[PDB]
Amino acid sequence: GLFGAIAGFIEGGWQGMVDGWYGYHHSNEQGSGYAADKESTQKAIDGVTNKVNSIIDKMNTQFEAVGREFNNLERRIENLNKKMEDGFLDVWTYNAELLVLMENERTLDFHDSNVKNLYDKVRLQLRDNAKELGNGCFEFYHKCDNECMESVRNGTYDYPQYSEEARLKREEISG
Amino acid sequence: GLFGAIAGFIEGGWQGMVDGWYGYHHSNEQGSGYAADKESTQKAIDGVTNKVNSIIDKMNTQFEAVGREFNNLERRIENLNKKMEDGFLDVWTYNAELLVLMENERTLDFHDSNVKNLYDKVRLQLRDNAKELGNGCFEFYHKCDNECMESVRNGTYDYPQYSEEARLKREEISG
Amino acid sequence: GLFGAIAGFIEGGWQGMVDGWYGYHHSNEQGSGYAADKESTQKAIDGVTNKVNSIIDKMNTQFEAVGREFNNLERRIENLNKKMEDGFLDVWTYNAELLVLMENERTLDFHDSNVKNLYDKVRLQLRDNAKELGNGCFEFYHKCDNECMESVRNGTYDYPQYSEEARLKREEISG
Amino acid sequence: QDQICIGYHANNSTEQVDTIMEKNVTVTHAQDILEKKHNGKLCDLDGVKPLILRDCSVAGWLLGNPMCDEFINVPEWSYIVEKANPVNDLCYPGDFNDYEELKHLLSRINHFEKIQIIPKSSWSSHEASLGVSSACPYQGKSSFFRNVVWLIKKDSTYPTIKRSYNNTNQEDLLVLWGIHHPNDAAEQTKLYQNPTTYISVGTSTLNQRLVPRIATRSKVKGLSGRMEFFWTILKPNDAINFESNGNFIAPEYAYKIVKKGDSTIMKSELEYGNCNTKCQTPMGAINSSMPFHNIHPLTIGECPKYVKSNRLVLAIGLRNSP
Amino acid sequence: QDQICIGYHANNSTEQVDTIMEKNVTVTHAQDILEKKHNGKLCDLDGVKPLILRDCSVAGWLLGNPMCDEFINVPEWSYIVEKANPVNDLCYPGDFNDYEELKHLLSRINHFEKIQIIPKSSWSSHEASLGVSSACPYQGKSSFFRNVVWLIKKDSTYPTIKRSYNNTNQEDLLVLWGIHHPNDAAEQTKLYQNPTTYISVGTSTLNQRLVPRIATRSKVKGLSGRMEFFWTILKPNDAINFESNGNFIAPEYAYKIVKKGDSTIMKSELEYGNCNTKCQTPMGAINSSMPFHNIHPLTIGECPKYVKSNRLVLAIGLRNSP
Amino acid sequence: QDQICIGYHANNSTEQVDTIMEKNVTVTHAQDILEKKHNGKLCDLDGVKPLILRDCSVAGWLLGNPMCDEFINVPEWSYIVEKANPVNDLCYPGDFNDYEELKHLLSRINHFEKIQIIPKSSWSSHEASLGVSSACPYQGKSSFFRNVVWLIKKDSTYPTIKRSYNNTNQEDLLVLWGIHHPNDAAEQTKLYQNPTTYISVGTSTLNQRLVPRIATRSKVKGLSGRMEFFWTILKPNDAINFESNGNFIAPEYAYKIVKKGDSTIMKSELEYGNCNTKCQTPMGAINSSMPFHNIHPLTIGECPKYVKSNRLVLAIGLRNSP
Ligand SMILES: *[C@@H]1O[C@H](CO)[C@@H](O[C@@H]2O[C@H](CO)[C@@H](O)[C@H](O)[C@H]2NC(C)=O)[C@H](O)[C@H]1NC(C)=O
Ligand SMILES: *[C@@H]1O[C@H](CO)[C@@H](O[C@@H]2O[C@H](CO)[C@@H](O)[C@H](O)[C@H]2NC(C)=O)[C@H](O)[C@H]1NC(C)=O
Ligand SMILES: *[C@@H]1O[C@H](CO)[C@@H](O[C@@H]2O[C@H](CO)[C@@H](O)[C@H](O)[C@H]2NC(C)=O)[C@H](O)[C@H]1NC(C)=O
Ligand SMILES: CC(=O)N[C@H]1[C@H]([C@H](O)[C@H](O)CO)O[C@@](O)(C(=O)O)C[C@@H]1O
Ligand SMILES: CC(=O)N[C@H]1[C@H]([C@H](O)[C@H](O)CO)O[C@@](O)(C(=O)O)C[C@@H]1O
Ligand SMILES: *[C@@H]1O[C@H](CO)[C@@H](O)[C@H](O)[C@H]1NC(C)=O
Ligand SMILES: *[C@@H]1O[C@H](CO)[C@@H](O)[C@H](O)[C@H]1NC(C)=O
Ligand SMILES: *[C@@H]1O[C@H](CO)[C@@H](O)[C@H](O)[C@H]1NC(C)=O
Repeated sequence: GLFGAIAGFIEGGWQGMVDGWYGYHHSNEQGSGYAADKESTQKAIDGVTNKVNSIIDKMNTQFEAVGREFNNLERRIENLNKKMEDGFLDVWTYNAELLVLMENERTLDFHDSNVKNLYDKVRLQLRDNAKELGNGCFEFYHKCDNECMESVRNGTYDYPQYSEEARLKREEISG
Repeated sequence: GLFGAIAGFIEGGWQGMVDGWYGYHHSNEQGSGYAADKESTQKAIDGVTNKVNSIIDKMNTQFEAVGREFNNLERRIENLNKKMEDGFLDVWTYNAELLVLMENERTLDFHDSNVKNLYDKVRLQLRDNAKELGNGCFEFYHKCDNECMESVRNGTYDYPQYSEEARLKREEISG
Repeated sequence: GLFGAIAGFIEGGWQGMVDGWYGYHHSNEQGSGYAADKESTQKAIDGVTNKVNSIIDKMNTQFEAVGREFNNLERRIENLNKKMEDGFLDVWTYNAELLVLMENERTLDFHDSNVKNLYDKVRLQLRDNAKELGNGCFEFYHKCDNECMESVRNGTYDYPQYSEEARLKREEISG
Repeated sequence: QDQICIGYHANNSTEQVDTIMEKNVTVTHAQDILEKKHNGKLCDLDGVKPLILRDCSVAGWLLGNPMCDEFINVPEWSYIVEKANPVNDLCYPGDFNDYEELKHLLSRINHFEKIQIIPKSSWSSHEASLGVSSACPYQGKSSFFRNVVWLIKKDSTYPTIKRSYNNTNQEDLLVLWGIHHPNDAAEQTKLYQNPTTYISVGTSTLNQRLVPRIATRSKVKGLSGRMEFFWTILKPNDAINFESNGNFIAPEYAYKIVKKGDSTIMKSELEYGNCNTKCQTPMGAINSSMPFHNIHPLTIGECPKYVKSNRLVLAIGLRNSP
Repeated sequence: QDQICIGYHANNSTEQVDTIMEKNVTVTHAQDILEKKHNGKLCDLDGVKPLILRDCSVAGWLLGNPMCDEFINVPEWSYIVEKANPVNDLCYPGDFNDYEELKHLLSRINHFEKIQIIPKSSWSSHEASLGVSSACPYQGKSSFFRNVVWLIKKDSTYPTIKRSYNNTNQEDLLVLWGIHHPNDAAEQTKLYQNPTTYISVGTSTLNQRLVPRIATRSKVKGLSGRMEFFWTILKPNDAINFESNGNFIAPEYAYKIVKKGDSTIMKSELEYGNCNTKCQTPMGAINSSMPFHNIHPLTIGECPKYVKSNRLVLAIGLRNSP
Repeated sequence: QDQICIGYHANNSTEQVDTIMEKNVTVTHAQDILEKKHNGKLCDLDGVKPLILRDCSVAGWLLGNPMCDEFINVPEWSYIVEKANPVNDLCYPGDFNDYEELKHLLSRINHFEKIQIIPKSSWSSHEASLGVSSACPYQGKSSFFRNVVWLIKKDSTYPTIKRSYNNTNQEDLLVLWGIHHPNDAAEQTKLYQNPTTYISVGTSTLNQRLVPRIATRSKVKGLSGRMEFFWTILKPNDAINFESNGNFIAPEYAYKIVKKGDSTIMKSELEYGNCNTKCQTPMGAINSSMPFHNIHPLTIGECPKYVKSNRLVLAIGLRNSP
């Protein structure tokens, strides 16, 4: 959308992932699978739930009673009340509708932003120890066991621990 | 603006381009010229048109008749009517004005984002096979004929196919 | 947040900087220091000040007098007025609260975007004359005295003037 | 070679959502912000039962319209439910003065108590027993409003009535009375003796003089005569003074009243459902958490904002294009 | 060396747009959301013409003010146009009872048809041809309202009038009548004979008794006397019963009425323009597609939301930097 | 080694700010959009003083309630301030006809001038100085309203009064008068000879005839009698005609009025504070720059929008994360 990620360089989402919104898909010798990024998923959830609850709680509701209390020789006042009621319905209808449109758009753009920021998190973690396939996937220039990938997800990935091996396979294949 | 493209690293728009909103300008041995990115332009048109048409169509309009039906011994009730009418005028005026402002900002930023994602698509396609001049233009380290640029737009640009030649001209220009 | 800068790749803001909102922190042979990027800072200030002035000035205020002018055999009309008053109060309260929320988000995201545009400005000036530490910081491949750095700030930085120095200075490091 | 990929959730959701720039965007999760559900019942408002009049108008209920349900001790209510057109209004046709303001006043009452103020047996100089009509039958026999007395001439005279009641109660009380407007001088003479007649009523606040109006009229429920009713709120320790030479519809019962709040009269065919809410609608009660609803305009209580839309769906999840 | 460049549209457009953070941003394309255009005419509402009284008030038109233009009856209208201060209201000075409520009632009418209910030729015991005044001139000669009859004593008696009209029509009808208030008792006797006089009017709903009020007054159009008018809606199969001792301004013509909707009275100096709209303004009609307008507050129909601004411009294109 | 880093401002700010998705967000700088400040004073509205009646109702002030103000001469005012329950209303118990509409009319006045229209010395055939009561005490002595005259029979006759006043002034004037409603025929006779009495008031517009209502009533300030007041606006070159055989409370003083605007009556216990504003509140004035306020609903002037919130804080700076 706005950040070009969700329906952009990442063409499609993962039915496979179930435990969260944004996440990782790994494939090594132990096998393949999905794992959701805890932090970003919870932050996105908290922000969205807070949005909905903000849209709900800011409404001031006080007691009102309505209301057809005028006789057939009081129809001008009845019309005045009609103009008031109809005016308020028009206001609340227009504002509710537009609120929903605008805020829905911002929500989708929010998801886009979240995913892009995730891709940049991993990207910034590995750098040249892996190749950017441009599909949203990273091709490791080295061996990465489950602890290593779980350390990519953790944000704890050790780059020096693999800098040289990746260096070797990079100067082997990246040219 | 928000994405730093339209009135940012790209100083100005192109009178020359006519076929669309966002697009490309190429110059090779075959010559120079413009070609507008059809798809993203149409996406933008549908989106902005849908925005405006939504701002218009979500308006609820019902029949009202107004309205000076009170005599000089019912001036308190006329004042109640006045407070109502003026109140609605104030609400609608403030909301309309601010809506136009906010959605205008959003629109300009939408254009910004579209152009930027276009630029990033190309950037991620060329990588080090070209230099980022920072003006929004890419200088090829190799020859790119019409068919090749035609492949830059397609999103099918073959980077390995030119990597060696580009490398050559890069370390050649590199002193 | 939205642009992944402020609470993203830049882990923290600078107490040291005082001259503005966005800026630079340098450390070379001559020593360290902060310097705020005036242009973009001014743009941000004008934009936010304009935002607030829009929220204030678009408000239409006219004379109204209120208002308890009905006797105890006019309590239906009194209730009509009560419903009018309370209705307008609810409208204004909800709209003001939500306006403040939405625009607060937009402001923070605006600062985020500004910072990102600055980092990318520098990125576009140096390119391979420095390494992107992913910290929001650049590790220079050459000698950069104060006068060198102001041209990064001025935007007048000559990349060729050091292109060769960096070259030699780079693969010496490329062990 | 080994690989890590960033991507996002997807599902079977067919849930759509609209956006300022895009329509029918299928999405992961969504929440409707518009309330559309009611319980289809009339309920208490905050633990205070409503006053439910069945086939009676407020007038018919206050006055003792014999065709209306027998009177119930109901000391307290939050709102009044009338049907759109109650069958039993005024058994004897006529009018009720400042009726709507009285209905509004009575819409919400903190204490209400029917009280005998002037016994029917104490009109020794007048006929208090013939004031009866076939349009107002009680137990199959012709009768009249039960809280009010239609006085007739005794033997062949109508002596000037001077009567007063002092509100010795500690609460305000609503007092009701009436005039008869006959059709002709013959009927006038026949019912009262006196041809030119009046009813004056006095209070620390009220200073009234009612004169009946003889006029030829159409028959309503077979009658061309009319009954016109009036009311006041008598302050504690204040007195009310009636004087009449004829056409007096005198009070018998009045009502202790305490008012601390206001509501309105709700028009509904529904019936009570042993229930509590903060928002009542003529179609049913609402358990109200949502900020908007589209049920009905004519509500009483702390309700969501009434809005004209069939759906307000907020996207919470993300785009889902399988 | 060879080059690829990303860029965007630009043109000669001078259209500006404001933004929450930026003002006077020149732009590629824009669309104004604020409607500012009218046709300067009075038009139909949904193909239904308005009732346009040029120099008569609603009263002067209903009663037959001889100074009002006698024009072709209009059986149907959607709204009424009056001028701010119509030259011809009540030719004979006086008042109109519940007048604004009647104007509101007549603001939108589905069927209207003038009907003779009591022929002038049937007042054989009274003068129905001397009830004439210089304040109500017709063709330079003294006259009176045309749908209503000023009855005077014939020779030296005013016998008690008893009259009834049964609405045998299938539609409600608006009935109008009046009282005369003379300046002194001498005039009272001179015109009627009886000194103490009344007018009783009876309906299934109405129970009226009017007494003239003698009071010394200032001259209006050379006269100190006053005419006071009254009206009702007579249901089908109901009758109206007049009885009068004198001072009766009797009906001659009444009006068949069908009401299915409501509008209001519009004040405008404009003219009909053989034209249709869904939104009428005193300054002209609006072709309403935009959600906002700034023409005039006092509108009738399905109109845009009235707003106090000169411009609501939406950006559709993009920044246009020269 | 050499380094460049891009970053952003931070400080000691504790200011929090809320966001649609995040709460309690500490920030660099912020601006409150909600106004909360008043001066606790009553002030002029645009350089026009308010009319501050201290312990008088509007009635007590217009009529000359002797316990009220030695006539607070204010030729010009923007609004009227009354207390919640003014001690001095009508000294003699009774009512004021169309009172609320009169207060609304008088709420804002461009020119106001008390003027003598009928001198007390011109009641040669009636006693114009005994119309005095203990319910209207001045200095321990019985008295009456100062601008209005209680006419009582002289010796033992009340000849028919005929009086007229022609507004030769160039401004409209408010004229006030009244009826006395006694308790009995004895009181009636004692005060006025004639038992059956009237008061007719005539204008080019007004046509009034009042008849006292003798009736037994409760005591108010020890009295069962009642005073009922009436008023009009007499146009320039129009005349007003009173005729009465008794019970007449006659005008002596009337008021030149020029009206160019309207406001309302404000209820406040406060006092003037020699001050100017564009927004007055019963609690104090507002120096108004903010678009919203939470001071008070009952305001007069060009005020911010009243809102039910304790703070409207806009983020201007950026996140300040400690
Ligand atoms: C109504 O009756 C009550 C009780 O009889 C009256 O209250 C008394 O008034 C007398 C004067 O008449 C006082 O002296 C007493 O102190 C009052 N008694 C109490 C305990 O309240 C009241 O005055 C009567 N009201 C009217 C209008 O007659
Ligand atoms: C007006 O005249 C009509 C026509 O006769 C009256 O209606 C009829 O009343 C008789 C009984 O007297 C019935 O037999 C007819 O069936 C009635 N016709 C209809 C259609 O109602 C009517 O009563 C008269 N109205 C008044 C008030 O006098
Ligand atoms: C009030 O007094 C004035 C002055 O006498 C009257 O106005 C004059 O009336 C006569 C006859 O109509 C004219 O000749 C004068 O030219 C009038 N002068 C003005 C300024 O109008 C006026 O008519 C009196 N008011 C009433 C009710 O008659
Ligand atoms: C007090 C009195 O007279 N009641 C009588 C009335 C009235 O005379 C008129 O009907 C009034 O309109 O008429 C009756 O026939 C009736 O309706 O039952 C008999 C009844 O005893
Ligand atoms: C029915 C009638 O008697 N009309 C006459 C009236 C009345 O005497 C007054 O208008 C009543 O107040 O006076 C006239 O001079 C007039 O107005 O032209 C002559 C007219 O013939
Ligand atoms: C959008 O979704 C709604 C809900 O099913 C449907 O009624 C409408 O036809 C859809 N529009 C299109 C073009 O798919
Ligand atoms: C915007 O343009 C209008 C019209 O030319 C002009 O009145 C106004 O001064 C401009 N605003 C600014 C800030 O220049
Ligand atoms: C936000 O801050 C306030 C102090 O101003 C604190 O009292 C409150 O608990 C916080 N709200 C929450 C729970 O987010």
